[PDB]
Parts: sequence; C-alpha cells; structure tokens
Amino acid sequence: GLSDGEWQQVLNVWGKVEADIAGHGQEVLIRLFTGHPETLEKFDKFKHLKTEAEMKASEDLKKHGTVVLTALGGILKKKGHHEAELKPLAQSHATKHKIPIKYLEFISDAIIHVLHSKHPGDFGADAQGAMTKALELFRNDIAAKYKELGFQ
Ligand code: HEM
Repeated sequence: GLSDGEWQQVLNVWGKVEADIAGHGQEVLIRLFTGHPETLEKFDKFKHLKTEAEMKASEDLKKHGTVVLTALGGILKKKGHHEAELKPLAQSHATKHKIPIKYLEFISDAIIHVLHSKHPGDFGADAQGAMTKALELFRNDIAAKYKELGFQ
C-alpha cells in the first residue's frame, strides 16, 4: 500500500527508465544473470551465454529486457490496481516458466542496483523507498497467486 506521494515518486523514477527502456532492461537482466547464475538456467534462449561480453552483445537479451520492463511499467502505472495485468504474469511464471518467488526478489533488488548505477546521485532516498515499496507490492501480489496455485 502506497500513498499518492509515493506513487508520484515511483512514476517520476520510471520516467528515467522510459527514456532508455532497452538499456535499462539489458542491464537489469545482466545484473540478475551475473549475480545469480542459476537464474540463467530458466531461460532456454539465454543459457548459451557464458560471458558477460556475450550477454552485452546479445540483441535478443536487450529485446527481452524491453518486454520485461514494458510489462512492469504497465503494472506500475496502475498504482496498485493491477489485478488484471498481474494475473497472467503470475500464472505464466508459476506454471510455465517455474520461477520461484526468490528470483522475483533477486530481480527487484537488481532494479534498485541498476537505477543507482545509471543515475548516481539522482536516485534519492525517498525515491528508493517508494520504488522498493512498489516492487514489494508487486512481489506480494504475485506471492498470493503462487500460494493459490501451490507453487514453490
Ligand atoms: C519484474 C519481473 C518480471 C516481469 C515483469 C516479467 C515479465 C515477463 C514477460 C512479459 C514475459 C513474456 C510473456 C510471458 O511468458 O508471460 C516473460 C517471460 C519469461 N520470464 Fe519473466 N518477468 C519477470 C521476472 C522473471 C524472472 C525473475 C525470471 C527468471 C529468473 C523470469 C523468467 C521468464 C522466462 C524464462 C520467460 C520466457 C522467456 C522466453 O523463452 O521467451 N521472469 N517475463
């Protein structure tokens, strides 16, 4: 649950992402894959990537980064009223991709890391607080659907 002022911070930060969605999406996935190499094994189309240089050179990884952040941005713009947008993603990630909630924690922290890396000194403590709360809400509502499905 976020206040109006917190949502305003989230959507202000998101403007930074929308200026370069592919570059942000690429770096988020690279941070996930290099920090948590077990996550790469869930992607049949990226498991061939052995080095970060190959990851950086992969145009399909940048494409998928655009898909991921476009979906997340659509959810964030609903300011919590995201049941219709979130349900299909919860279902596909639990039942088809088999993504444990832990990996959603990993990618949430990766987003925070990338924002500081690309905007050092321009991602203030209030903005980090609000973005963190928004990603916690996203993860918590996914977790509720995971529990319904019995997925661990
Ligand atoms: C912010 C969190 C995430 C968002 C918004 C997101 C979004 C998406 C979307 C929109 C798709 C394509 C449609 C679909 O299959 O539902 C997708 C596919 C997929 N996601 Fe995610 N995802 C997220 C996190 C993760 C994480 C953490 C993992 C694994 C560590 C993951 C694994 C996958 C896989 C394996 C696919 C299929 C890729 C393919 O072969 O095309 N997702 N995701």
